[PDB]
Amino acid sequence: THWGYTGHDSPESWGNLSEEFRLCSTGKNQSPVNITETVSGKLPAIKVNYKPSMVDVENNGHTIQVNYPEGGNTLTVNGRTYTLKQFHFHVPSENQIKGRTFPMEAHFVHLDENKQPLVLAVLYEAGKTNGRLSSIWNVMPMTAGKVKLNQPFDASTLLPKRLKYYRFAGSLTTPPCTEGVSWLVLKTYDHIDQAQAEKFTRAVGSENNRPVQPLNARVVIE
Ligand SMILES: NS(=O)(=O)c1nnc(NC(=O)CCc2ccccc2)s1
Ligand SMILES: [Zn+2]
Repeated sequence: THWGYTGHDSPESWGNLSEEFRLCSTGKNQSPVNITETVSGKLPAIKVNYKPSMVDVENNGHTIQVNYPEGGNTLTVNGRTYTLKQFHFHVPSENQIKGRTFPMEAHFVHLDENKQPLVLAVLYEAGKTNGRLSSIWNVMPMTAGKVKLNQPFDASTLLPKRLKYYRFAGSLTTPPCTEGVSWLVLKTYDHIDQAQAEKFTRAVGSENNRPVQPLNARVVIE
């Protein structure tokens, strides 16, 4: 069922659009969030095992998505292994840090053996053109189709060597807004241009940022 960021489709209305989408408005542990009050804690370290892969690059009419047909790109945290399935973007960002919104956000979406979801988020500040993403921005389809394995990419490049993160629990930020999702947001920011963000926006057709949802009973760990 059709959903979007403006008109009658809009996020305030996602719950009304379909019975399958009802948690988008009813649910109490939704993403994204404004990270403000955090409990300081001893979080387990992230180990990143990403590598040059063949990826498929899609415009799905809501975001640009780099898909990974095959495994082998993994993240280990607290002894569990999560497989990178895909990563995509939001312009502007969805999450905030103390009210701060960033020009863009990347979401690296994983599953472990148990099928537990985990999104790892990189926030991009205003700065230099992003060299490492230009591979993707060149091949970026500007209509609802896919550019296929003619496309090597190394997602190692897109993560910092400092892997300090905020940790909370929440939802998909898109319908059907399934809860059950672990969020790690990295404290270290990468960088983009204005020209790169607008190209994304041009291609996807709109700004694809869901408003922040109350944290409610949830605690963010620093
Ligand atoms: N905006 S976002 O970063 O939170 C999203 N990421 N994935 C979305 N939906 C899917 O990936 C389809 C399959 C799926 C469902 C549940 C868990 C993992 C994968 S929304
Ligand atoms: Zn996302």
